[PDB]
Amino acid sequence: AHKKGLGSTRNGRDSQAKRLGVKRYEGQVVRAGNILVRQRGTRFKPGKNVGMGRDFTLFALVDGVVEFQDRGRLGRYVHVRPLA
RNA sequence: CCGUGAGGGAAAGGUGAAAAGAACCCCGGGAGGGGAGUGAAAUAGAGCCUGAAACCGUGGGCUUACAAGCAGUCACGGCCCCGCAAGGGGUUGUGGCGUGCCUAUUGAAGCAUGAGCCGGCGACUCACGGUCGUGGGCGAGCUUAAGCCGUUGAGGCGGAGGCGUAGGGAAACCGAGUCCGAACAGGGCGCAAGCGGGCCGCACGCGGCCCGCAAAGUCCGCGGCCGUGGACCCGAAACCGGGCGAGCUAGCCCUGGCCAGGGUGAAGCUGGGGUGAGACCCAGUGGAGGCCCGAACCGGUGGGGGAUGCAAACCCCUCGGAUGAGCUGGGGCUAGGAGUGAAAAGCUAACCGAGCCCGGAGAUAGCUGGUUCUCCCCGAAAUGACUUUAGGGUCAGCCUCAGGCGCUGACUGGGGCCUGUAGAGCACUGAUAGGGCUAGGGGGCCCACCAGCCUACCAAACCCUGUCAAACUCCGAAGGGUCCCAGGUGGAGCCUGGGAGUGAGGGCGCGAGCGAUAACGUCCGCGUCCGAGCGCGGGAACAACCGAGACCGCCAGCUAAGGCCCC
RNA sequence: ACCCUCGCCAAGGAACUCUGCAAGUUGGCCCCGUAACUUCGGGAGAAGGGGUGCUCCCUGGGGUGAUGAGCCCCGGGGAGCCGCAGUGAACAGGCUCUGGCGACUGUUUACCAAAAACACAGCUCUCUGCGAACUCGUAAGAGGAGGUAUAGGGAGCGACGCUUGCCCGGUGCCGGAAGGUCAAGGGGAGGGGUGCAAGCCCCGAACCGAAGCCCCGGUGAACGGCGGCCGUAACUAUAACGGUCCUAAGGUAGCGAAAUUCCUUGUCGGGUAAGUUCCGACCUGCACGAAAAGCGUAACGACCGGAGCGCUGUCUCGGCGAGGGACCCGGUGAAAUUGAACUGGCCGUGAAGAUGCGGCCUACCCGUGGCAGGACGAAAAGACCCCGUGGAGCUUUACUGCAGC
RNA sequence: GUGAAAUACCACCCUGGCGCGGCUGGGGGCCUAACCCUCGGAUGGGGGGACAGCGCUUGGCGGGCAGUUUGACUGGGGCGGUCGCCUCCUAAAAGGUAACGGAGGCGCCCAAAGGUCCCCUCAGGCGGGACGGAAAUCCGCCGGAGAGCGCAAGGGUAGAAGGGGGCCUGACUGCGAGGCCUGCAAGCCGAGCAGGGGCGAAAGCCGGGCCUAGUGAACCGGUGGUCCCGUGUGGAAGGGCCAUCGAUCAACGGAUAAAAGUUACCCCGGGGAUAACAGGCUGAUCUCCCCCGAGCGUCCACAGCGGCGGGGAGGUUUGGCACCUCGAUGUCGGCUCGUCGCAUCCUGGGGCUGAAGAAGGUCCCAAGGGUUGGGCUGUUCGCCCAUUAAAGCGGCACGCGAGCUGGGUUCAGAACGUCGUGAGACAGUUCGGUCUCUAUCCGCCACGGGCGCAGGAGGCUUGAGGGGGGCUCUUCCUAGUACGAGAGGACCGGAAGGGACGCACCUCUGGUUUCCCAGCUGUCCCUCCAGGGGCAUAAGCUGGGUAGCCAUGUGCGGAAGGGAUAACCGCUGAAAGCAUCUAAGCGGGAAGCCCGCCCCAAGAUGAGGCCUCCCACGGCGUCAAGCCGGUAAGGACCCGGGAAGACCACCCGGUGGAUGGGCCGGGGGUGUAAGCGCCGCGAGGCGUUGAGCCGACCGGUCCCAAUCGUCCGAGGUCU
RNA sequence: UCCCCCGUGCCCAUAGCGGCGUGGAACCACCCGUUCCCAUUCCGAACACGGAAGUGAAACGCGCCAGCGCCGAUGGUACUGGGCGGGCGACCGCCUGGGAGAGUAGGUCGGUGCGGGGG
Ligand SMILES: [Mg+2]
Ligand SMILES: [Mg+2]
Ligand SMILES: [Mg+2]
Ligand SMILES: [Mg+2]
Ligand SMILES: [Mg+2]
Ligand SMILES: [Mg+2]
Ligand SMILES: [Mg+2]
Ligand SMILES: [Mg+2]
Ligand SMILES: [Mg+2]
Ligand SMILES: [Mg+2]
Ligand SMILES: [Mg+2]
Ligand SMILES: [Mg+2]
Ligand SMILES: [Mg+2]
Ligand SMILES: [Mg+2]
Ligand SMILES: [Mg+2]
Ligand SMILES: [Mg+2]
Ligand SMILES: [Mg+2]
Ligand SMILES: [Mg+2]
Ligand SMILES: [Mg+2]
Ligand SMILES: [Mg+2]
Ligand SMILES: [Mg+2]
Ligand SMILES: [Mg+2]
Ligand SMILES: [Mg+2]
Ligand SMILES: [Mg+2]
Ligand SMILES: [Mg+2]
Ligand SMILES: [Mg+2]
Ligand SMILES: [Mg+2]
Ligand SMILES: [Mg+2]
Ligand SMILES: [Mg+2]
Ligand SMILES: [Mg+2]
Ligand SMILES: [Mg+2]
Ligand SMILES: [Mg+2]
Ligand SMILES: [Mg+2]
Ligand SMILES: [Mg+2]
Ligand SMILES: [Mg+2]
Ligand SMILES: [Mg+2]
Ligand SMILES: [Mg+2]
Ligand SMILES: [Mg+2]
Ligand SMILES: [Mg+2]
Ligand SMILES: [Mg+2]
Ligand SMILES: [Mg+2]
Ligand SMILES: [Mg+2]
Ligand SMILES: [Mg+2]
Ligand SMILES: [Mg+2]
Ligand SMILES: [Mg+2]
Ligand SMILES: [Mg+2]
Ligand SMILES: [Mg+2]
Ligand SMILES: [Mg+2]
Ligand SMILES: [Mg+2]
Ligand SMILES: [Mg+2]
Ligand SMILES: [Mg+2]
Ligand SMILES: [Mg+2]
Ligand SMILES: [Mg+2]
Ligand SMILES: [Mg+2]
Ligand SMILES: [Mg+2]
Ligand SMILES: [Mg+2]
Ligand SMILES: [Mg+2]
Ligand SMILES: [Mg+2]
Ligand SMILES: [Mg+2]
Ligand SMILES: [Mg+2]
Ligand SMILES: [Mg+2]
Ligand SMILES: [Mg+2]
Ligand SMILES: [Mg+2]
Ligand SMILES: [Mg+2]
Ligand SMILES: [Mg+2]
Ligand SMILES: [Mg+2]
Ligand SMILES: [Mg+2]
Ligand SMILES: [Mg+2]
Ligand SMILES: [Mg+2]
Ligand SMILES: [Mg+2]
Ligand SMILES: [Mg+2]
Ligand SMILES: [Mg+2]
Ligand SMILES: [Mg+2]
Ligand SMILES: [Mg+2]
Ligand SMILES: [Mg+2]
Ligand SMILES: [Mg+2]
Ligand SMILES: [Mg+2]
Ligand SMILES: [Mg+2]
Ligand SMILES: [Mg+2]
Ligand SMILES: [Mg+2]
Ligand SMILES: [Mg+2]
Ligand SMILES: [Mg+2]
Ligand SMILES: [Mg+2]
Ligand SMILES: [Mg+2]
Ligand SMILES: [Mg+2]
Ligand SMILES: [Mg+2]
Ligand SMILES: [Mg+2]
Ligand SMILES: [Mg+2]
Ligand SMILES: [Mg+2]
Ligand SMILES: [Mg+2]
Ligand SMILES: [Mg+2]
Ligand SMILES: [Mg+2]
Ligand SMILES: [Mg+2]
Ligand SMILES: [Mg+2]
Ligand SMILES: [Mg+2]
Ligand SMILES: [Mg+2]
Ligand SMILES: [Mg+2]
Ligand SMILES: [Mg+2]
Ligand SMILES: [Mg+2]
Ligand SMILES: [Mg+2]
Ligand SMILES: [Mg+2]
Ligand SMILES: [Mg+2]
Ligand SMILES: [Mg+2]
Ligand SMILES: [Mg+2]
Ligand SMILES: [Mg+2]
Ligand SMILES: [Mg+2]
Ligand SMILES: [Mg+2]
Ligand SMILES: [Mg+2]
Ligand SMILES: [Mg+2]
Ligand SMILES: [Mg+2]
Ligand SMILES: [Mg+2]
Ligand SMILES: [Mg+2]
Ligand SMILES: [Mg+2]
Repeated sequence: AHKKGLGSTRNGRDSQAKRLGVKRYEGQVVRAGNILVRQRGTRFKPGKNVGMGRDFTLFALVDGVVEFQDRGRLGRYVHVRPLA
């Protein structure tokens, strides 16, 4: 029988997964309120017809379609062009 | 029958209508038989109706001493037996193929569990509630309970009462509304039920009778599941109550008995010495003692033997005590958290860390085991979250059934983005070898403070050449995710409800961790098989490797993997 | 064959083995003669020897008679005889030296432990003033005890000898009229509910209210604690000597690799040809120590160790003999176990150890006496281990109660 | 003047103390009459005495007792660690994703670090700069973000979320379309409407904070409001609703308001879901060999060695894993009995040597056979003693407990040290402690029975194929010679002895010999003396002792010899005009291999061979047995026996006979019988006398017994 | 329509940085002042106001260059959906789709709408 004293650790704790990311991709029809993106920082700037919540939480406020737009060094966006 | 006792507690029924129960003869000591006789029957002949199976025999048919096996099965052949025949029955000589049943498991022929064999007993029920479903009755309603009257396998009556017809509010309360609110803002519960439709009074009107069974419910029957009950059956170690036990053992009380023979020779006495008397020294006597040796007796030291024993503690040899804290008969007392204990938790009626019996009692058992007829359709799980949870559970995932919805499913084509792995690359964060240049610092020529000069040492920052990274990224695929439009009629999908089981997984491939890039290792990810395909072919044999999804039959055909010299 | 119980054995003589386990040796009686040590009783059966039959002769005591003979009972001296052998058979200690542990005789785990365990005389502490304390019991009552401090109860140690240090901080026990806190109850400033009111109901601050704990002193043959760390003497080492502290204080004597020593077969010495044991020492005591006593001690022990002598079948190393079985016949006639069996070897393979798969090898059918490697042989639903929100016994400054005070 | 502060006088009061008095409490003392105890029985006398006892109630102490609690995870369990939340990675470019994987944080804080309006832009690099480090604050360029943002990390960010200033409190109330996330309930984003506000000219923005941790369901209660309910009525008490409070319920989905240990005195239910043994897988560790050649070896890498490092094999170590076995796979050491491997301790062959010889070293070939006795410890192992040719290393469930032992270890007792308050405990010690007559199958050793072997018999045989056995030392002669300065000291060949072992044997030596002989004791008996018998073991004791069986005793054995080979050494010889053992062909060469030697053996169904015997159909089916009863050669049965033997078998006899028993002779053992005579008082001693008795052995002799008989068994299938 | 300038957006480096031109007629800026609205942590620097002598110096606008920055092929690899194989293993190969990053050739000192003033 050999079980010499067994060492120990500690750094064995992690955090809960937050399921962040883009929740609605361009072309998708969305009602007002539908929280499109749900990032942490400003990865995606609020576009026309879009609203930013406490946590930069992007959400549409107009019943229409979705669509992004890369402005280069101006940061990406995500406006919901109205179903006109 | 068992136990001292409380108490436990069996087994065992059948001649025949009628004893008519077998006179008598024969073998025999008898038993038992053979005749005779009774009877419808005696293989109804006496523990006798019927009398199965295991088991034991006698006779016959086939067949066996060079073969080897989960005992069979498929194929021919021989012998025997039926029938006219075709055909069939029994046996088994060769050949081919073949890893018991149950259980439990990731996995069993398994050298894991259970079973000697046969027969008989042996486990998912019942009551009342609940929830679905279903066969009926009546339905803006339905229905009685106790009890009464009747029957004597006759039903009636009985509206107390219960559900249902209004939802809301914590409530007062209001009401198709209501609750929060100041609010005709909002919002949470709520409601908004006709008719597929024959007929027909026979208004150019459908009334409304009718209808499914609803608006819509109830009642009764049946079935599934749930709750409370022992709630599928068997099983604890234990807990508690009332009793029975000291004829075993422990301790004390009373009253009686037993201890061959020897050995040793305490104190005392007496005598002789002794001295001034004494002490004291000698003998002698004496007969003390948890004294000695050793039978009885009481012990149980070592060894052997015994080990389904002579024996549930024995036998043999050898040992301890043996006038003592000794041994022993009879009569008595103390007992279950109690007694007793020269103290081992010993002993308390052959298992005492808490006696035995009966009772609570069918204790509880998230554990183990077992769970009995046939066929047909579908068919899992071994994951996640939480759990005094981790071999148990609740919800979800996956299975199934009923009803509803009807192209929405998996998969695929075309669009649009979402992303930072592979790879690569240093621009960031760090790591990097050498070289250049160059703050310093050893230190060096030193004209000595004013700098200075040199240095195959140390050495920043910075540039050049070479690289490194899961927690680096200037960059970045393949793919993957999702939405839209299209294909796609599948034991596809979606919605509502009834029944689950599963929450130990395993091997292989690939992508990571751990490990020591060891493990038939371990932990996740996708996939796939096994599981449940220990069904079939290949791989010598072999759950998961290659082939391939077994409804049944065929003395037909083409193939798969793998093969094509013989086996 | 083998097993039991018994007999003998050449040469050796413990080389056997955990161990002289077993067996043998020795064994009665008489006479010589016996060591250390000692509590002067012992150790004494210490050891170590010698004698032991029978015949004849002589002779002394006693008991009974009678003082005599007989008959009994103890002796003393002489000669001689025969065996391998004279307690001629049976009953019948092997001895010694040295340690440990208990004093001694004794008691105990009925059925694996007889002991260094219990007990024990003796020592100390403590309670009890007698309706004693304590024990049983609800109570009455009873034991204590028809006892009374030279008694009882409880506790530890355990003859005897020399002794039994240091620390009272904490726990316990004894004593304690300062103080802290604390129950019922008392007391009621003040406040409340209702009544038209008198009222009737309540709440409630000061303050007064027991043991208890805290506190203060004592107490060790009360529970207990006695670790360390620095400095220091004519090499070196050591430290009589000083200092230090979270605690209260830091091991006095005596013992010591011990029933205690991890390192360890410590290191010296002894005994042996050779010694992890043993004996005597040293002291680095992992982790002795004074009454859960320290250190000794004659005597005692079916206790445990180590050595010698003796003698052996223990062994080298077996042999033969005997009897009771085993074997065969007649009689009688069990058992655990058992899925069924038509039950072989090797390499493999397989849930990792197959008579049963594969390939090969071997192999006529059926018994009888033997052996014990396999049938993961039998027996017992592993006593170890883990699991179960299983169970019991026991402990305490775990919780919560209760008796008792 | 001193002091912090001033004193004559005047007061209001405070501190503490003493008196006399109300309020409330304590503790004594005396009394007797309740209660208690006592006196030769007492309506009474003593003693205690309102205490004690006893009732109700307060608080206390309280393992003496009772009921219980003492978590989970976990590469077994325990010990250690951990348990909720946040960041990054692992995570395989959506989301999610595990491990006792890798690395860090949280259990707060801010009234300004909040709302809004208006301004401002950093860090560093290089210059130049009073104290000024290498960053204080300045000035000038250059600098898109590397600074800053309360704290971890990440994301984000100057077109501000950063830095400053002004008013402010939206860190609102009533709501809340629509979503993210999700088992449950929780978490999260939030436009928009209403009420009443803040800042801005206005557009507008404000329902805390750049963002992601800073947290806790329910239950039970507290405090404000509510006016909702309030037990006949009214009011109250008490609830409800709204708001808010008390959680290291941190084991962080939270069992009770309330909880630790121990068991070797232990018990049940389960598990090979899970540890200890053995096996299995693996091979880090272990053992072994190989590659490289620093560098040692006077010189020289490789005689012998081998730095740093590298590649392997084995599966005997210590482990890892947790795969069969927990309705049981007995565990260390010894004994017994073997058997295998070779990585060889000895012995046999051989290469190189830093090999003169002798003795070594090293490597290659080679297990055929060997591989000692003791002291110590339970030991394995080791250390010693004395030897040896050597005192090999491993495997077989660390071989072997239905084979033995039980000394070590693991049950109950007891003690030491030590840990614990304790009960108890300790890979610490110490003494003690029940290891189960029966073998069914396989396997193994032996012995039979049946049938077969294609006529039946009685003999003798061949040997396919098995088994046994294989050892080694010393001395002498070659020759004190080759070799060697010397000391020492061989090969090859040839002898004689040993040791262990094996088979057989009993002449000898030495055992045993259970009644062969003698001697002896006690007792009972026959028959009194004498002479005898039983018993004192299953021999009473003692001394002897044939046959048989035996070792300590005796004789033999290992071979010799032939053949093929290992390493190794060559001949001839190309490819490659040389060289080369190789490619073709040929040799030499081991205790090893084959055969030789001893033993078994034709169930060698492949059933063999040789010699000799007896042979016929006689009655009867499918006409050579497919058939019956006598037969034949022969064979059993039965009997007498046996150095044969458990039984069976095998061998020898059976009256034509020496088989056993007896009798006779001889061996052989006892060691002078009885009786009688002589001497002695007697025990005894002479003599007759090597007498008597007398198993098995070597033989004679029909005296007794193997009387007499019976039953099987050919008639022999095919070209 | 066409050049120049002034405001504004889009594209977000081939849209810039840095050198070298040049421009003021107009617009713009610098300036002249700062009594007044308004100001600075202190400065009219910056905001702000009233102006108009001088100027293009600054700043800005518009050209020029490739050196830094940036952009960046084509080929060929890497890697990889899917399919099929090899090695004891560490790993690796063929088929079929997709297909980088670096590197090289080379590209660039912008393009462009709406409204104003002016030739
Ligand atoms: Mg917001
Ligand atoms: Mg009885
Ligand atoms: Mg008749
Ligand atoms: Mg009948
Ligand atoms: Mg009848
Ligand atoms: Mg019958
Ligand atoms: Mg054959
Ligand atoms: Mg045959
Ligand atoms: Mg099972
Ligand atoms: Mg399963
Ligand atoms: Mg089996
Ligand atoms: Mg089985
Ligand atoms: Mg089981
Ligand atoms: Mg079963
Ligand atoms: Mg049955
Ligand atoms: Mg049955
Ligand atoms: Mg019902
Ligand atoms: Mg039951
Ligand atoms: Mg009772
Ligand atoms: Mg009694
Ligand atoms: Mg005595
Ligand atoms: Mg008597
Ligand atoms: Mg005995
Ligand atoms: Mg015995
Ligand atoms: Mg015995
Ligand atoms: Mg036995
Ligand atoms: Mg005695
Ligand atoms: Mg009891
Ligand atoms: Mg009872
Ligand atoms: Mg008692
Ligand atoms: Mg006793
Ligand atoms: Mg007791
Ligand atoms: Mg008993
Ligand atoms: Mg109990
Ligand atoms: Mg009950
Ligand atoms: Mg039960
Ligand atoms: Mg049950
Ligand atoms: Mg359950
Ligand atoms: Mg199906
Ligand atoms: Mg359907
Ligand atoms: Mg479609
Ligand atoms: Mg698509
Ligand atoms: Mg990479
Ligand atoms: Mg389906
Ligand atoms: Mg699981
Ligand atoms: Mg698992
Ligand atoms: Mg699991
Ligand atoms: Mg696995
Ligand atoms: Mg693996
Ligand atoms: Mg499947
Ligand atoms: Mg399969
Ligand atoms: Mg199978
Ligand atoms: Mg196959
Ligand atoms: Mg099918
Ligand atoms: Mg074909
Ligand atoms: Mg002898
Ligand atoms: Mg002798
Ligand atoms: Mg010895
Ligand atoms: Mg020995
Ligand atoms: Mg003895
Ligand atoms: Mg005599
Ligand atoms: Mg007399
Ligand atoms: Mg005697
Ligand atoms: Mg004696
Ligand atoms: Mg004796
Ligand atoms: Mg004693
Ligand atoms: Mg004694
Ligand atoms: Mg006993
Ligand atoms: Mg004793
Ligand atoms: Mg005993
Ligand atoms: Mg009382
Ligand atoms: Mg009395
Ligand atoms: Mg004591
Ligand atoms: Mg003793
Ligand atoms: Mg095998
Ligand atoms: Mg088979
Ligand atoms: Mg047999
Ligand atoms: Mg046996
Ligand atoms: Mg066995
Ligand atoms: Mg009186
Ligand atoms: Mg009185
Ligand atoms: Mg009185
Ligand atoms: Mg009183
Ligand atoms: Mg208790
Ligand atoms: Mg992801
Ligand atoms: Mg992915
Ligand atoms: Mg939700
Ligand atoms: Mg009221
Ligand atoms: Mg192994
Ligand atoms: Mg079993
Ligand atoms: Mg070799
Ligand atoms: Mg030589
Ligand atoms: Mg065995
Ligand atoms: Mg033992
Ligand atoms: Mg023993
Ligand atoms: Mg003993
Ligand atoms: Mg042969
Ligand atoms: Mg053969
Ligand atoms: Mg002889
Ligand atoms: Mg002899
Ligand atoms: Mg002799
Ligand atoms: Mg007699
Ligand atoms: Mg003889
Ligand atoms: Mg040549
Ligand atoms: Mg040759
Ligand atoms: Mg030759
Ligand atoms: Mg044969
Ligand atoms: Mg033959
Ligand atoms: Mg023949
Ligand atoms: Mg004869
Ligand atoms: Mg004769
Ligand atoms: Mg003679
Ligand atoms: Mg003779």
